[PDB]
Amino acid sequence: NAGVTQTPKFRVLKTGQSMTLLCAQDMNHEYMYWYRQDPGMGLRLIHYSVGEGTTAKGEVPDGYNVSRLKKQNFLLGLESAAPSQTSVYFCASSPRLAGDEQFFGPGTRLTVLEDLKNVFPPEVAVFEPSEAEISHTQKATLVCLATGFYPDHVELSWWVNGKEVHSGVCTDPQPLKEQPALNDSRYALSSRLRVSATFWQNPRNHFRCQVQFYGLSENDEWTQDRAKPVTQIVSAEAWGRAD
Amino acid sequence: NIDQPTEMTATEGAIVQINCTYQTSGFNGLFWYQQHAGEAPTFLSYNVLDGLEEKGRFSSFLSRSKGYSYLLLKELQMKDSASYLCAVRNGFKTIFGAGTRLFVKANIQNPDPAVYQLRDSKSSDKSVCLFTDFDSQTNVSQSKDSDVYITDKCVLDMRSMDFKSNSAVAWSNKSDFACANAFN
Repeated sequence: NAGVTQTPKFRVLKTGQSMTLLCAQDMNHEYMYWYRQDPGMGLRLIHYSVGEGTTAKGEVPDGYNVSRLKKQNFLLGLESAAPSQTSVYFCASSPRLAGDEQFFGPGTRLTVLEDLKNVFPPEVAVFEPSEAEISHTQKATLVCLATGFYPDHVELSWWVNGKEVHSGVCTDPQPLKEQPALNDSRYALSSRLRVSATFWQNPRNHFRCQVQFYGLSENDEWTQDRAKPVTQIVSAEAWGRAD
Repeated sequence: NIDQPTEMTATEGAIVQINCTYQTSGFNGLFWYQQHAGEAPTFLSYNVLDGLEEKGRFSSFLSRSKGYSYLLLKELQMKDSASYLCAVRNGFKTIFGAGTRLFVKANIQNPDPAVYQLRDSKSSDKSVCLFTDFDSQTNVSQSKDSDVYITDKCVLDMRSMDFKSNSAVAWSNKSDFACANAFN
């Protein structure tokens, strides 16, 4: 029908702050679960619930609160957020009868930092296809570079002539650390868009690389001399060219 | 305790077997889940009895006495690149293994490796180096230099041309940066 839903998708928290993670299921499932999972790194049970009124501890319960007010909802609570709680939180649903598999939600990526001052939006740059590649292969590769972002809360997409494209795209599965020897290193992410040389050679064609950055909210306090790194889209574009 | 390899790699069109060992105690079934990055895990199989069960291109094996299970993937496709989670139940709590990230290598029909320099669309004389069209057995040399960034290999599919290509991107915040070096 729809499955397990989760809210929010991303969140940046300052240490000490409170937050609630919301989970819903329209499958009339008796069992509900809350897992955390670091980068990669596996699924770890925080708390679970067998039905409405009840709640029960998993493998890693400290210190998360939990409530199953209604059968359809499962809530996870962070009283005083700690940087050790930076993770991806997965919710799950399972029926009691007769079994069996668990149905999972899309996940909530949370980053807890001591200071919001490390929060930076990405800079986005589009690199035009090499004329050597074009004459050699009759193909044209565009490269997009998302640089200097923190935390790793981004979604990169390619838009051709106002339409999102998936064919001919390859985005790095994970970003590089611009300064590896630093625990709060800013990130870099690349993506390639490859078309035919004739498609790129058409000046009517518009190529746009889009990076949605999930950052700060209005509620968050900003005390720095620089634009507040709020949730935003940063884009770079290129137009097709005969030569 | 569930033990699975961290990483595995196979080439498209081949057969892969992902092994998992688990410690008996209360055994009420073994699950296999597929988890694409960074998506929701999805059910693949459930095994309570011995031995081998087919479910399309995927087969699940269970040996209760050895505490051993394997997920067998035949006719390997690019879309199979994901983490595969081995999980053990005892019928309301499922404990998951750390997962095995499988990288599926593309079968490059006509390789012509080359390094190309791409120029910034805006200005500042900023640029990237693109190593592309190399076959999948080729290893991308990671940078030992502090100023140069080199990404991991990436499989691109045009599909309309039924063409697949591997690439790696490199750039440096310093000029003049050499294109012909880094990847070699």
